[PDB]
Amino acid sequence: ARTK
Amino acid sequence: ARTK
Amino acid sequence: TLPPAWQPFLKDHRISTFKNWPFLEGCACTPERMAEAGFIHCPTENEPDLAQCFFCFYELEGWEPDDDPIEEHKKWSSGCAFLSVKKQFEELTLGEFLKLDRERAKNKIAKETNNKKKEFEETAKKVRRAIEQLA
Amino acid sequence: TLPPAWQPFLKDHRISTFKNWPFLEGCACTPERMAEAGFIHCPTENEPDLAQCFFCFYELEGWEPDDDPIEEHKKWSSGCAFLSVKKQFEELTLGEFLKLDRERAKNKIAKETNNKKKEFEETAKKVRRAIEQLA
Ligand SMILES: [Zn+2]
Ligand SMILES: [Zn+2]
Repeated sequence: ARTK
Repeated sequence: ARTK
Repeated sequence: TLPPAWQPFLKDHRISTFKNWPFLEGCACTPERMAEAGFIHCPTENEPDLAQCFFCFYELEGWEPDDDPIEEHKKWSSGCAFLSVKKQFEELTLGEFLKLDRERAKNKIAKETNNKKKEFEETAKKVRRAIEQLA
Repeated sequence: TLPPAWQPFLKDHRISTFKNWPFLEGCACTPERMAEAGFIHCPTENEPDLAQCFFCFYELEGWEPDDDPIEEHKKWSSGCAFLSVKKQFEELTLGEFLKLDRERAKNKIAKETNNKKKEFEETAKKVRRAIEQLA
């Protein structure tokens, strides 16, 4: 998962 | 003190 | 900051409820001592000295300087669960806290049923009386 | 019931937050493993996989069915206190819980501040460019  |  | 229905659980809030409470230093029932016992000031006209337990909602008036609010709470209503709370507040548990608030909401309900009963009986007495003068 | 600004604090509300979650049994990040990690489902058109920690407010998307919400959570915000909390909510002390809610509200503030900071920077650079063009 990746930061907005 | 007393009850109401 | 704390949610409003739950403030009464907080001693300083209860204390803060006493406005123009006549029993001040030297007295056994000080707002401080009242709070530590669970009462709240809810003064009216006929009864400016009126105090209510927040937990069991029991009500007491006719206060005198020497009165120990704890001992009056024990005497008048023995069954109130707050009296059993030995730990102050913030050392309590959320589980413990919410059981408490349940009994509180239960007790609230018992109370309004009781008042409802009383108004009912008052009205009855009125119609009764009113039938007699018509008999 | 329980004050509804404080519900994020309990898994049940957290899972309840996952209205439609792509991942499900067979996958490592289920709405339960997610909530258990402190995530909330805050879906939109542009990103309806978006999850956000209710404590530190870190947001993230592009979830993968084999990501485990907890390690995905340490490898992004490691300073989250919620991660340090190993005890069930109900077994939390009122002091512990209050300290927690404090830190939360702070983190909220820091997030909004970072936000205003960036917004301002952008506008700063726009205005500057314009005035440079005019040179
Ligand atoms: Zn009581
Ligand atoms: Zn977090």
